Amino acid sequence: SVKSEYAEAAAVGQEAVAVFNTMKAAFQNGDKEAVAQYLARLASLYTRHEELLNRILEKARREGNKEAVTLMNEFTATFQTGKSIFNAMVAAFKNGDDDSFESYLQALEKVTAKGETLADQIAKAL
Ligand SMILES: O=C(O)CCc1ccccc1
Repeated sequence: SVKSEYAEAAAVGQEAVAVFNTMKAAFQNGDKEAVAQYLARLASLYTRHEELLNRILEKARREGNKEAVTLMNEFTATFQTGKSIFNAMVAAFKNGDDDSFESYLQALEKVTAKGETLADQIAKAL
């Protein structure tokens, strides 16, 4: 069901949260080799999450579930805000700019925290 597809998407999102916090610890400790690997792992988790969200939104549209489509249009827009901040973070790492990396990391944390009440609303709406 689309609802169980959203639970699968939610779990992939939680996996990225877990890997992100582990990446943050490694960054603070200066373990750049670990950070590089965690960033690759996160890039894969976001690409997976983004595609699953796209399938869920498309399915909601085909089902005519207007409220779920509204919420998923907002949530996918916000996901892209997080994604853009991720890609800038990756570039900051490549460039050795730890000041920008710290900035983009905190912003990504606050954008994600903000998007959580909506994430829970979608589960109920599908
Ligand atoms: O953290 C997010 O909100 C998603 C970030 C993301 C999404 C898709 C590709 C790269 C990063």
